[PDB]
Amino acid sequence: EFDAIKIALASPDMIRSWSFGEVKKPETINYRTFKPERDGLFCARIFGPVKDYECLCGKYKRLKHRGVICEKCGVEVTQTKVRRERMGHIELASPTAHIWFLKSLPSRIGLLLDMPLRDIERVLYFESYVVIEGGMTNLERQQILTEEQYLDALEEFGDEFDAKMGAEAIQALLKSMDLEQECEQLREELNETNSETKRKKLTKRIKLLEAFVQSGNKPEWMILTVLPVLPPDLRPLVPLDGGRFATSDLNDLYRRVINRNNRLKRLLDLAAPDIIVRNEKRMLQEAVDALLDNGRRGRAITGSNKRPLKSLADMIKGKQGRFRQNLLGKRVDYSGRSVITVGPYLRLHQCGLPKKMALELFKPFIYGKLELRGLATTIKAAKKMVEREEAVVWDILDEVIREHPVLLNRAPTLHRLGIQAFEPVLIEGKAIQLHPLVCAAYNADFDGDQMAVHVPLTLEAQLEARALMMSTNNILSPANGEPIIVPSQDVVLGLYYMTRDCVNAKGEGMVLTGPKEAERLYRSGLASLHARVKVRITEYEKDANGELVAKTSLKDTTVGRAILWMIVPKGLPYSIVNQALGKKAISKMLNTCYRILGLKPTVIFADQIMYTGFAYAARSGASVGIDDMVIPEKKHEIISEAEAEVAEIQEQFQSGLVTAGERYNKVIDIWAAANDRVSKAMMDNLQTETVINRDGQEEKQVSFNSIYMMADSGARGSAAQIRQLAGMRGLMAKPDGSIIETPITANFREGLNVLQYFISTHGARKGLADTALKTANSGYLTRRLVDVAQDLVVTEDDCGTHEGIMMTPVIEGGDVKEPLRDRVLGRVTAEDVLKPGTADILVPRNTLLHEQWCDLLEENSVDAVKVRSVVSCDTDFGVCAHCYGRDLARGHIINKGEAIGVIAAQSIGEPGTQLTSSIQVKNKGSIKLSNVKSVVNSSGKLVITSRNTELKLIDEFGRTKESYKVPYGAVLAKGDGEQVAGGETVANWDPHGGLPRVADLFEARRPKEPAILAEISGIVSFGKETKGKRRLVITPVDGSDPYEEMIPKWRQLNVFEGERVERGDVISDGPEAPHDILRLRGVHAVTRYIVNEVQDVYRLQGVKINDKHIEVIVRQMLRKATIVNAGSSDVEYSRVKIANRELEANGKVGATYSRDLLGITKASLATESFISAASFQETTRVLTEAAVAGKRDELRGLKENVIVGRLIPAGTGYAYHQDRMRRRAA
Amino acid sequence: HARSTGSYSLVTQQPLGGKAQFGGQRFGEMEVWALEAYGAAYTLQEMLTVKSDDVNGRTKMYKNIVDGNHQMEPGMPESFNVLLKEIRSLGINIELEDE
Amino acid sequence: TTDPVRMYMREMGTVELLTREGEIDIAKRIEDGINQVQCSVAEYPEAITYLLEQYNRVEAEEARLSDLITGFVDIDPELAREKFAELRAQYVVTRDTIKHATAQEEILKLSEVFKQFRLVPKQFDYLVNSMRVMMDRVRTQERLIMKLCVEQCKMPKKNFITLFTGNETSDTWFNAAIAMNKPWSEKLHDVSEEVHRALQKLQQIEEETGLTIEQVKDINRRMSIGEAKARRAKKEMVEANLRLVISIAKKYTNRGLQFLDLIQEGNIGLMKAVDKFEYRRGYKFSTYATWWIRQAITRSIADQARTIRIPVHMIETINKLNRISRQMLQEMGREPTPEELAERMLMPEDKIRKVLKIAKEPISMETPIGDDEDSHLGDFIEDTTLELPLDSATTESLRAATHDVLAGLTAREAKVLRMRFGIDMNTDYTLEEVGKQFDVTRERIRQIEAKALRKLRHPSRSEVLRSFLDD
DNA sequence: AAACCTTCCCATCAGGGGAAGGTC
DNA sequence: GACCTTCCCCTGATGGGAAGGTTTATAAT
Ligand SMILES: [Mg+2]
Ligand SMILES: [Zn+2]
Ligand SMILES: [Zn+2]
Repeated sequence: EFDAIKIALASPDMIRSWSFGEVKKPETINYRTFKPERDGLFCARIFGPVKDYECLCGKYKRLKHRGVICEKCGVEVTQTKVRRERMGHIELASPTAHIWFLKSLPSRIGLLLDMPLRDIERVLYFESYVVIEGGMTNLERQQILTEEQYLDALEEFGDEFDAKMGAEAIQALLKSMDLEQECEQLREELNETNSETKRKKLTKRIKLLEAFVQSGNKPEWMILTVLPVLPPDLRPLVPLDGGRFATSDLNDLYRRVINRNNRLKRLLDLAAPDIIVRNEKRMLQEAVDALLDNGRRGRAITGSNKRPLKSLADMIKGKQGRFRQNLLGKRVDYSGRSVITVGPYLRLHQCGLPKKMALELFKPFIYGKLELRGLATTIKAAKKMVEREEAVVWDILDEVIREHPVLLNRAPTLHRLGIQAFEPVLIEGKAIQLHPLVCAAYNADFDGDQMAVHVPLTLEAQLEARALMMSTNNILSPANGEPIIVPSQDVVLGLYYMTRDCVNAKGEGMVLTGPKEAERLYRSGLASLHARVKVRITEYEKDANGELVAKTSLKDTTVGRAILWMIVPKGLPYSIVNQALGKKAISKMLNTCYRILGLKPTVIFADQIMYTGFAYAARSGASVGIDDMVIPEKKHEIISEAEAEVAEIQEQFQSGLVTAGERYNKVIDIWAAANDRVSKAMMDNLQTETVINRDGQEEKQVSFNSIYMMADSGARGSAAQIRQLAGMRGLMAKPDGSIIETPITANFREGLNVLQYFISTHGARKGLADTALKTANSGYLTRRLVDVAQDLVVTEDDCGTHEGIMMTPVIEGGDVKEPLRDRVLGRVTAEDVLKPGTADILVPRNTLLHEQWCDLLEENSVDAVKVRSVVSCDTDFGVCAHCYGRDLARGHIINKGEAIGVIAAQSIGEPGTQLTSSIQVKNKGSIKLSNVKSVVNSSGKLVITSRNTELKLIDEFGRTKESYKVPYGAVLAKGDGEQVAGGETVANWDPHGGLPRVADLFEARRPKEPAILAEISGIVSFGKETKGKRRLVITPVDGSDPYEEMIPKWRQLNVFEGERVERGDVISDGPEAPHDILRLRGVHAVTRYIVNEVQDVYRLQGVKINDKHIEVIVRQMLRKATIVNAGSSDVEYSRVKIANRELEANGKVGATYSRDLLGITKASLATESFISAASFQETTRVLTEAAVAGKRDELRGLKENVIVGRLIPAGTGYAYHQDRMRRRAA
Repeated sequence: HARSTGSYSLVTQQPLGGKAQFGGQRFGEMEVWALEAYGAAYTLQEMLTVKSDDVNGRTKMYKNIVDGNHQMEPGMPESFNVLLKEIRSLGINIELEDE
Repeated sequence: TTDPVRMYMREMGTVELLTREGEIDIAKRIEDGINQVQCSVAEYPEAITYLLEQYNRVEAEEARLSDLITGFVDIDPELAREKFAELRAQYVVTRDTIKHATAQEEILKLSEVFKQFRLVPKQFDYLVNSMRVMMDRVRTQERLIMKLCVEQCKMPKKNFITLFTGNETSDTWFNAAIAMNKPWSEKLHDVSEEVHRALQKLQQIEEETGLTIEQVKDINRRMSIGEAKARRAKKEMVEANLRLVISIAKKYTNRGLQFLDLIQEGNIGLMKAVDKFEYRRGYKFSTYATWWIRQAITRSIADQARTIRIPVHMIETINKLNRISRQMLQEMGREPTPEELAERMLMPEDKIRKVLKIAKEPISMETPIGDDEDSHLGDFIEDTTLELPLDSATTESLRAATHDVLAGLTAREAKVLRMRFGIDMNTDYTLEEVGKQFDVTRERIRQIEAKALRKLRHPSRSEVLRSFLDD
């Protein structure tokens, strides 16, 4: 019924259009009848009837005579709901400016006349006159004057000279103004006069003029001649309990405006002086502005209450209220919540739902299904049947639940997995059963956490909860290909317990037929579980054309691993169950299962693993006691030794052999190096603790200490908590960071004393508060990310660019951090990649680089792959499937319609809640320098002269597995292209973050200590002496040489004077500015920079996210640009890129561009859709600006649609929008 | 607590989040994002169209659910019409265009 | 500063105060202006003809004696009978003696007895407006006769004023300019109908106002000057004593009304107290102005305080009840009994509870609810208007059940039922209404209805409908 | 806040009339 | 059978009352 939302200026007549009356008396419901008063703020005649299909007078009650205005009251008997649609207006006496068009930072009325704000504000307050349309006099057309200035001024020129004061003056000035002639004049002032000052406001004033004309709305409308009123149903006066009436602040403000306007008119007809009427006009302006926006003039308070009343604009913006708490997030029917618990017996696809909850939820289904089966006469009877809890209705509920998926949500929703669809399982009680394997994805515990349930209604929402949201369809996370479904504490512990072996278990070394007999041995109680028994096992392995071949044979194993083999699926070999089977092992086993047998097998495998784990981990005893913690009997000594090692340092400082900050480190180093002693005392005594006789020979093996198995399995206990458990727990520091020279010396088992607990208390408080107060930080980051992302969806099949970013492994310092295979897997090639020999084809132009091509390229020495990215893709208002990649809950190419923007924003936002000498080559190969200038000296060896110098290692393969940087003037012992031995020191010299970090990385903020860059090659040169800062000239080689710059002398340099330095060189040290990285390098360099830096902060701690996601943010950051020339053309990159290129296809000349770099919060500012901007950004501003321009929103995007309540143009909504938009506009 | 069809706020026709258990659950922005991540479109719509707003949507959906017909008839979220009022009651004129 | 209260608080520091000199000095100026405008009416025969009609109707029960006169400058009811025939001593000496030579120096003594009767401002303003309407009527004709010759016939303005100044009565000037043979002369015969007949509404005024067209202009010419004097004086008066209004208004802080609202509603009463003040009585102006200022503040409060406006009387009564409850806190020890103020007040007993029951104030829906959270009162407000869907379904089911059942009866009974009740039809019909177009009337239908309601009262055809009743 | 006064809207009372009832 | 007294419904009166309006004189900044 609509496909376009427009916003324009409200004209004083277009207002009288909507209004169904003129509120005159500042009244309400009467006082004694509670009935609306004539021409009041609730007048039934003006707005609408009180009752439904009934008049106020009470003469017309029947629904028959609907359209009629009873001459008694003038109230047309109709639906009382119309009192919500009924507008109104007020005939303001003196003109009044709209505050929004005067107070917003780009003051609309202000730069509409090029008149400074401090002047118009003086005119409004009636503290100065102003000339208007002088024509030919001693005064201009816009000029200010005071009392004595206006005194002897009308005598000079009575006619042709007009000068008003206040709102009348501003308005009439806007009326006689020519938004056409003035525009033609401002064109040349930008054309000839140089000096940006002449172009600062002009370049933005010409735009306001031309847009003010193109829209159509006139400038006189900047002054509200008629004030529209709000329907009484949007500001109800409704009564309440006890008789007290509850009203809105909008009323108080409206009543005020009406009172003061009435008073002004009464004065104007009562023949009052000017000192009174000019005060009334200002009071009126005050009331009106406080009604539209309260908090910009003086914050008019409310009545009996001291709190300031809420105005109109305040009912729109802010996280609270409309647009944020109403249109994007609302409460919903058919839902609930409860405390969640365990539920192992449940399958990975089902969840236990409390019975009574299901009854109340599916009430509407139950009623109908009952009245259908001949069990309830009518709907009302079915209600009583379920209200009585008759036996039949339970079976009816079981019939309606049957395959009807439901949705479960965990309170903080970081990623998409926060909402997952399960299959209802009716259960007794009131607790919600949840599947343990999903607790990881949900990131929930069973310590009292609550979850919410949602029941779909449409057959669609029931299918999407089965083929999109169902649990068993979401196994591997989209952020990283690693599965989000991995065994937790008890499961991994049971498995690790089974897959163990000591040496002398009851009956070890024998042989059995297979798993059946091994279990017959365990359960009977004849054999142990950890015996080293070797048996036969048939390991299926489909080979040679895809035909399953079962090769049976014997292997070395344990009685336990062979039993666990009964759960293992077919295709997987036995090598997966030959180890200690820790958490980090079970997970990779399941992963290989997934990408060997498929989804369907992996699901049942996971469920079986969970059941078996829990059972075995239970029956293994697997407890903890006071004796388990093994306090090293060496502790006492190890303590007192290092306790006396400071007694010499104390005298060293008492005499003067070491200063304070010198013996401080003398204590700190001996204490840190002594803590390893106490920590390793229990460690090497706990990793080999248990000692038993193998067949009769004493020997030590992997210990069986209850606390330790929980560590080697990764179940719960990490390593540090062990050093704290049995030994003393470290040294704490005050908030200063002053680590105290008084370490803890007692452990947790012995018990801490009063003194020692204080420093622990500070450490605890810092951790507690730093994690608690960080919630809003990560939330804010991901929120701005989703606001920069949403509109970005996968639409186009193939863009058609060979561009591709250049993917190379991270290899840095010592060893690789992430191989090339990962940052290339599942992506797409840009250009044909060949073998180390030229003119070959390892892979064609562009093809999905799935596991196969990964292995194939891994065989060759090709460590450099050209992969297409989202940062470079020929696509308008979207992306092409190839450039993105494949990553999803499946290894297939990204589908046409999934909104990659939102999923990427979540993929970055969820991991956010976790953050806060010489060189020695290792591997053997050949020294391969890179970008270094050298010179021979006395020693005959080589020395570096260029600050930047890379140290690669060309091995016998031809790849690079080493990369070290060496500063200026280094000691070299091989040279470039020289052979090296097993770790030869070829380098020597004299050496003389978190979430707030990634926030800056995305915001493109300018660094504190920037580093200048070069704009062209050629010898650099100095210039004029130290005046204020310093100078620096650029000397190009062949082309023009007009480039230069001023670099302060207080900032040291690094570049060489008489040396060629290409563009984008290190002209100084310090951090780097991304804006300067886009200009002198290009669009791929900057994205390659932001990704490499943002990946480091996440790489520090255990976080992994495919570069693809971050690439999408980078691409959204450069969607704007600046034009260099004009060309044949008459900002947004895509729009100009198509609009000028269509005429560039024509012989007409094109116009060049320059990518601009806008932060995630500065790019989310400018957007085609104004509604989506005013949704999260500064609504009050956005709307004012997009209103003077007459901007027109066609919504084309996600948030706008969810606002107007429409199928989002993505996914299931993208298919509907496909079929609609096809015939739409065509 | 749980709710299927309860009361509604007067100002904005949304399920009353009070009455301490008889009120409907809150479906904030992050939940909408999680829905946007999947292809689920009718789920999100029926969330913020039938189950909250749309004075006709609730009634039509309820009268359909009992007829064995699971089909929503999405309308216009009442909160958005109220937003149109609050914007148009100002010196701003907001409107809608073709079918 | 910014706030517009500062613009005003320092807008009065300009005009210096006025005490003991200012008051009595400029009040004389006020009266000296109204004296100029008063004698302007002294020569206006329409005022005499209008005074007779409103005078004799006083003795015929329409207009009160003290409602048309504030007194005579010459509360005594006996001073009337002695000035209703002694003033006519010049009535008939100048009117019927035009048969107008000695009728030029005998008009002042006839108008002298007209300035000893102070009329109430109510009729005085009607007299001023009468002279204004007469000026506008006379002038309409000039702005007609002028643009009919200048803007149409293209004649110089000076040749118009020269031939018009002095006559303004007859057509001796128009038809005399025809012999000038000027370029505009040959264009004066066409407009000889819009200027000749134009004097029918202009010259006739002379026989109504008994004065030449030009004298009617002289009177208003000086009257405007007088009224301007009065205005220019009163504005300065209120500017001087402005500070007094603020002094009084600062006694109402939390009166449900902003400060400037109060000071303005008080300035209105200041103006009113000025216009009705006589410097003759001697009593200073500060005593008199305070009454109107303070009352125009108090009653204004009573009218703009409550969002639900209440008649003034009730405000007074409620405040009195509050006062009595206040002055008795120290007597009873804590607070008076409910039925105690019934006697202390003049009003009866049972009206106390209602007067206090309606005295509630509306609470802002934005008042934050408990827990101090952003949750406000406007969030817990329900909606008891929309019927729940569980009943809408019952309605849509009963519709069909009744339809099928009624379609089970006869055709006659079917239409009769769908007629007597508003079933699938606009507005049900009464007895003879149905009989009007069913060919048998007044008891036929009364039998058909009972027969059908009985054929449905029987079971096996009502089970479906009967289930819809549950009590 | 009190004091005297006009307009309007109330929900009710003498008065008229159209017949109505009952008898010297 | 009339004549007198009686029994109920419209006109319009007109008592009652809530709701408004105008003044109030020591001076009062
Ligand atoms: Mg928890
Ligand atoms: Zn009516
Ligand atoms: Zn592409």
